[PDB]
Amino acid sequence: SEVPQVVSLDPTSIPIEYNTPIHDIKVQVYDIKGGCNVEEGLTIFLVNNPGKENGPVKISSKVNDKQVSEFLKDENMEKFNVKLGTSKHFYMFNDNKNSVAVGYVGCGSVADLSEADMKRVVLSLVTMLHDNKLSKLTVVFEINVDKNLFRFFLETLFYEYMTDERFKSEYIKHLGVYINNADTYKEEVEKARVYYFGTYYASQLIAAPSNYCNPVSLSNAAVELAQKLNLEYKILGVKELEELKMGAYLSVGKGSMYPNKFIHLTYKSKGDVKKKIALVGKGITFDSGGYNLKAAPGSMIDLMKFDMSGCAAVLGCAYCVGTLKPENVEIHFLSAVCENMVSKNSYRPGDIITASNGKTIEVGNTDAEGRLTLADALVYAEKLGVDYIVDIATLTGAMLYSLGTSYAGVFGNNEELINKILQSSKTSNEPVWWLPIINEYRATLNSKYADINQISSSVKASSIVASLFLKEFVQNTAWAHIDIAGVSWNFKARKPKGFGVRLLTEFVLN
Amino acid sequence: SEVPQVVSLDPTSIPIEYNTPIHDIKVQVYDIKGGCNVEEGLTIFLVNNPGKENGPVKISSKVNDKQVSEFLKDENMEKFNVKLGTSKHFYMFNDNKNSVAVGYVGCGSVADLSEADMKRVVLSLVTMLHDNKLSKLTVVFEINVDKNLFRFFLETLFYEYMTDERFKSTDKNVNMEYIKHLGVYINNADTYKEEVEKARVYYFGTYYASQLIAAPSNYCNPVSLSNAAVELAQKLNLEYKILGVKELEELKMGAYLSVGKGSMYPNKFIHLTYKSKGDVKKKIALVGKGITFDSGGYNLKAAPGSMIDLMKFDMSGCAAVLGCAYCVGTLKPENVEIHFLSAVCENMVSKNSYRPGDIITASNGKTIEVGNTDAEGRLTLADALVYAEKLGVDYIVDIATLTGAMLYSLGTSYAGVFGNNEELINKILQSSKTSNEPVWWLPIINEYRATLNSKYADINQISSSVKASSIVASLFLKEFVQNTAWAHIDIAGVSWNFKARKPKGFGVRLLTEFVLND
Amino acid sequence: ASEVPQVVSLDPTSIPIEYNTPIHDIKVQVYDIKGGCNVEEGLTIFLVNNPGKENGPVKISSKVNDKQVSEFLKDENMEKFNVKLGTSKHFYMFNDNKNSVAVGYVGCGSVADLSEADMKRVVLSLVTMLHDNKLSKLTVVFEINVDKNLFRFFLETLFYEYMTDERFKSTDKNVNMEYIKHLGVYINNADTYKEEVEKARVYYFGTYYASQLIAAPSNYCNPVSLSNAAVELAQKLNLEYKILGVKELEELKMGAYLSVGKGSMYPNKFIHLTYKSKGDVKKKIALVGKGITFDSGGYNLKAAPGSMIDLMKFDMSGCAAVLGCAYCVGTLKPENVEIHFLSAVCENMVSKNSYRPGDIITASNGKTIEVGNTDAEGRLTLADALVYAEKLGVDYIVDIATLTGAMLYSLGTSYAGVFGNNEELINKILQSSKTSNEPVWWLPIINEYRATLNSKYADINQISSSVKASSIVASLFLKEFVQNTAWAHIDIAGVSWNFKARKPKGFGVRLLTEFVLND
Ligand SMILES: N[C@@H](c1ccc(-n2cccn2)cc1)P(=O)(O)O
Ligand SMILES: N[C@@H](c1ccc(-n2cccn2)cc1)P(=O)(O)O
Ligand SMILES: N[C@@H](c1ccc(-n2cccn2)cc1)P(=O)(O)O
Ligand SMILES: [Zn+2]
Ligand SMILES: [Zn+2]
Ligand SMILES: [Zn+2]
Ligand SMILES: [Zn+2]
Ligand SMILES: [Zn+2]
Ligand SMILES: [Zn+2]
Repeated sequence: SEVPQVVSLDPTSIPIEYNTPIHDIKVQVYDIKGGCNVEEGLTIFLVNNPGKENGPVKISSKVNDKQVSEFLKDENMEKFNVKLGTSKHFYMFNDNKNSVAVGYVGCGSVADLSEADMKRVVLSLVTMLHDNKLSKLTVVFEINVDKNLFRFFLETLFYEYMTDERFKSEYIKHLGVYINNADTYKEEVEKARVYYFGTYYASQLIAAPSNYCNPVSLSNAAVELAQKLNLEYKILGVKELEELKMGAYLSVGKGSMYPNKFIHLTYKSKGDVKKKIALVGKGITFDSGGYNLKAAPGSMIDLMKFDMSGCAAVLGCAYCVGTLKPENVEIHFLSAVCENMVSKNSYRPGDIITASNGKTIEVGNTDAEGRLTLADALVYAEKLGVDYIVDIATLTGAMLYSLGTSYAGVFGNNEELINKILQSSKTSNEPVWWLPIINEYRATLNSKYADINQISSSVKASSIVASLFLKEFVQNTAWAHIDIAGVSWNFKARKPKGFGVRLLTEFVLN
Repeated sequence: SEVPQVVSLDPTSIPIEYNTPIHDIKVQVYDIKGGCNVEEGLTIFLVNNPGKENGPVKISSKVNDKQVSEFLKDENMEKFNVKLGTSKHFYMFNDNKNSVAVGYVGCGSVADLSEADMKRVVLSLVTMLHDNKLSKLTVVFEINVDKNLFRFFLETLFYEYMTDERFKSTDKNVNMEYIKHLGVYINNADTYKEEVEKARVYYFGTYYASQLIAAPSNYCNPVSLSNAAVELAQKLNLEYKILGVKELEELKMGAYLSVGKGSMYPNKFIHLTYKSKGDVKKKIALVGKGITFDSGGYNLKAAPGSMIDLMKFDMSGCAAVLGCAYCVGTLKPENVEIHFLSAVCENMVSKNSYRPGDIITASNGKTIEVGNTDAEGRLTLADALVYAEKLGVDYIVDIATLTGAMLYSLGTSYAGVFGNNEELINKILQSSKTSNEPVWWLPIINEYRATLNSKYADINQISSSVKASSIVASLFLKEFVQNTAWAHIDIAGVSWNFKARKPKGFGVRLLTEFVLND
Repeated sequence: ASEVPQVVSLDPTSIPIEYNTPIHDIKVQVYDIKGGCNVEEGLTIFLVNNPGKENGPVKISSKVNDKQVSEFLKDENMEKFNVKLGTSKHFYMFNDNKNSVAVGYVGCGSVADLSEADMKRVVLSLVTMLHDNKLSKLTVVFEINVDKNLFRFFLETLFYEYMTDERFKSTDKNVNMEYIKHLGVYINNADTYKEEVEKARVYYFGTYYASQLIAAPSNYCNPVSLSNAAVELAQKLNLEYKILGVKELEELKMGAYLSVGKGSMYPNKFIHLTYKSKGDVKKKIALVGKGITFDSGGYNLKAAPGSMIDLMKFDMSGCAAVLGCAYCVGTLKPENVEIHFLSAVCENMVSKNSYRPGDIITASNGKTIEVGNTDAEGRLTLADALVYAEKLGVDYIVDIATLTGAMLYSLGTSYAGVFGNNEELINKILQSSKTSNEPVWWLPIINEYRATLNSKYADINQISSSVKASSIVASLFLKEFVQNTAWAHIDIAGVSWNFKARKPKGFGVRLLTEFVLND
């Protein structure tokens, strides 16, 4: 629990913001039928033009203000176009001589917006929010969104609007929404607020640098979260880890000044437990690569505080699950947390180490540390006797060359479990794609001396090879593995996505 | 048709072997219930032991010979196990008092062999053929295989057995003799018999593609390759047309023409057509990337790992498409019209080459800013796709060694398929299953499209920011298909067998099964 | 001759060659030390050591035929100076005839037998005294022991290093460039050393001639201009000559050599010079040099850091040494031998017409070759040159080539490597290395690596897939093209260019000549 310091100025906890301005926003959803009132703040119409690419803006909603109605006449609005993410907004006096701002965000030409399209719409809305002092935003939907996409709009809106100022040395108070069939959308609001925080909380852990967020401070943070949500909790220290023979996980942490800490939180429904689930996140608080130092061009060592993104997603999931309280399930939230460093004490390339299931592993590359920690976490997970194990991890840079920065990859040993993940991707709107575990490549992990190799020498499909490795540590339980190495960090916006929180929560809930 | 030469020693045609030793093999299929005769050559039992990991060898089938039956008694076989790939040879005298060779190949303990597993069986089998002058092989199936798997066994046997000596002169292998007879014993032989000549056809289509791929770029250039295609079309009685530069200029194929600018070989666009005799119910265009050498152009393949010495293989897609034309032209399916297309050229460094930054105009009027001259495949394919869609077809399928990134996504065993049409994609996946050429569906992620935006041209050739080049290339290609079901098979990772140092001829069986099942 | 093609009219159409050098105007007189030294005009340098006494004091042992100078050079006066290898001092005084004379010494250290490397340091120090001093004469007094070969080596190196190549200077010629007209040498047993003097002058020019061809840039020295210079040389020496052009190379089916030159604007030219003794021929020898006038790498372009593409005009160093040897042999006229001087000359360029990585080409002996890297072009040209050589029906084939950059990692910049298929011939090369003072080291042809040249499609691979010992692999490749003749291969990739001095060495001329002469 006590965070070691090198100098007295070294931080001993991760700063965490729980009560955010987003939580003070009162949201009201009205049906478009009856007309829209425009009384104050900013009012933005979400507008498309099907077929007509870069077509003119045309507002179809009745507005119950004569000055604003005149502004929104076809002749005026056609001066503007609906190209995706394009916006205009104008200040004017309404019927009461009150200052109001009115504008639109273009939603392009397709009737159904993808999650990527919707993020661009939101980003354009958020730019307006960041540039105007407003007590209120009103958004009018003249496009089609289903319940999940509506909730996604709110989650993204909240997440993108919120600004993380923890390391630096006026938000709207009201949100109105006009949408057709408003009554069906109302229940999405408070769910969105919960999903927003899980995601934002995960983002806070990820964005926190490795001096602040280390294995001791991160496990401490998880205990605090568990205490607030009344989850059972257990942090495993080195002595216990040694007793459990977690040789793969411990070896990765040998070169760190921070002792390894294994996080185990448990949610348990009040009723009968019908499904048991273990969620496992990769928890490397900084990945230097170890003796295989990240020194090659493009290795992005300055990003590597993000290598606990999987742990963050899992803890973000525990927030949502602990808040929403699903029935009939028992959820274990697990992460083998450590730091991968260079030291007289570090493990070396070539070292042979022994995992908790007795398998000996030849280390081919100390920068393939994630799969070693996951190996012992997977053995620990299966001993819990669960129905499903799902891990999520920034595991392989190869993901950038396969699916890229938008879609995460999912691998697994059970087709039914994979389809549940894919369905959860659909309803969470966090995109995932099923990639194969190709058994033909398994032979490349046949070590000359140890039971198995950590990495392949010859096969470049490393996301698949890593999955083959992980599979060796799940013996008879449905397991899926989500590789978020490509999708976790938003490179353009210079911040985490908190990717996976909503995916995992939808998986648990539905 | 005349192949330009720099010196008189430059080859002016690709050597093709049409009648291979495999074609001289007389294949006979017998039902296993009648028992096996062991008379001469080498008789091999394919055995498994379901359950027991490396369980003993048990010879179940009847053997119409007292002497040999005594030999293969469980007592004598107990010492041998069925571990995948294991083989043993036996020597004995039959009731005739003649000496016979017998043996087995282990097929493991799993009761349903995989495509990769069966290949390991065949490879073990080929090892037994390779340094033994035999007149006849007999194979007895004591394992279960469906019709497709049986065909796959034969195809793979034929392909691996065959050795390409077109470019050997001094280095003989003078100990080479092919069996003249193959006997097969299998349960319900009557259903399997039809698979024999189908397998032989598939073998050659695949092996033909292999010959074009392995043929180096001085032998296989755009003129010689299009010449070979003409000769194939003539042998198969297919209609054919080869478009030359003047015609390609008239068609305004500026993306394709630009790639070939730096080559001493004029661009040649291959167009073969197979048409069924009856009602035509489906029209299909098969498009193959046909870069006969890919130097990279001014974006020269000089970086570590760029494998410039492999780049004669960059017309693998074209080879696949021509191999498919062999099978389709031989099998003659009904109700169908197939167009076999390749925009053939060579990507070279010259005073005449196109340059990074050049803006060029495709045949559909779209201007393209060339960001990297080594992304040349998608440019040639753009113009080929436009041409294909003008034929007014139901399906366009292209196949290409398009992106090295495939090695990082699916690797060397599975090709990737991308597309704009789920039904077409499903048909290709079904064709993958029945051809036993593995393919995996990968997504066209529209979010990356904005990164192909050009400040000056209509579209950029490559992405500024996205590293998922297999997807970006797919997004680029999709811009050249307006309203037709289309799929794209990226075979960059699977085309070359790096371990065996030879091409696979990947895609011939996949495309043929697609054509046939439709 | 052939016409050199030009892209523009300002493209040079011949290599500038200086035949009558200032070194050739130098009159050399050798005296026996026992007669005493006359000390008059110019600069008189004593070569002095002190055996065992590291940095020991200078002592002038020779009789000096002048009272003033003898007094000046007496032990007490000289003890303030020391013999540290390479150090030197200038003296000024008036002699017995009241004329001012310049005197000095170069220190030759404390080890009695000077290595070839030590002697070069002594010579360089001496040359430093000749530069920037307008002298009419230099006199050198040997107070160190040198055998006949080492004495000749001194003279050769002096001549070579003193000479300054200004062929490509225009606005920057040295205004003060002025050479001695006389060289005096005092040495014990002078009559035994006299025969080495003109031999040294001939060896110097062969080496300097090779140097001129190598230093000449690839626009000046291309396959047409280089073969033209070989013709001119042959005419001046009365050697027989034949230059094979493309049509003749095609007829001989030299596909490996032709493929390399496909991408060049300059047609391939195969040089074949022949010296025949007037006597009865007892030995026949072919000397083959790699003649790549520029090596860009071809499609395997030299773009990697350290590939030194700007040095690649030097890739005809082997051809240059063979031609330099032709000069020496044609001048000294050895008896009872017939020597063939051979080079498959071409240029390795990037073009629409270039051969490609992966191409399969057929050598003149029928062997098909899979090209794995267009930058391993030397061994391809040498393949056909070796087949051509063996058909001449000679007793020995020796090739010399800047073949593998790996040499720098094995033997470095001072020692060349020799490989071969015949021990007797290798020892004769090593023996010639001793007498020429151009150091060579015997390296193995490791047959275990041969399998790594097995091609899946062609008869043989040009390069290894797995073996990094490229100097050895290259030698294995070359051996496949000599069937039944004693053959040796000298890789001078590391030693040809003097990186410190920024000039070629003309390495191999003296080595090869000694080889021809000793036989
Ligand atoms: N932390 C993993 C990782 C994750 C992402 C990236 N990466 C993401 C973008 C570019 N590189 C590299 C390594 P690892 O080094 O494979 O353990
Ligand atoms: N020809 C394509 C290609 C295909 C394969 C490979 N490649 C396959 C294995 C290793 N590299 C590289 C480039 P391109 O250079 O992307 O056009
Ligand atoms: N020309 C040969 C060569 C010779 C010398 C060097 N080299 C000499 C010093 C440093 N590099 C490199 C290549 P090649 O490219 O191996 O044919
Ligand atoms: Zn790592
Ligand atoms: Zn990591
Ligand atoms: Zn390319
Ligand atoms: Zn290509
Ligand atoms: Zn070279
Ligand atoms: Zn060279």
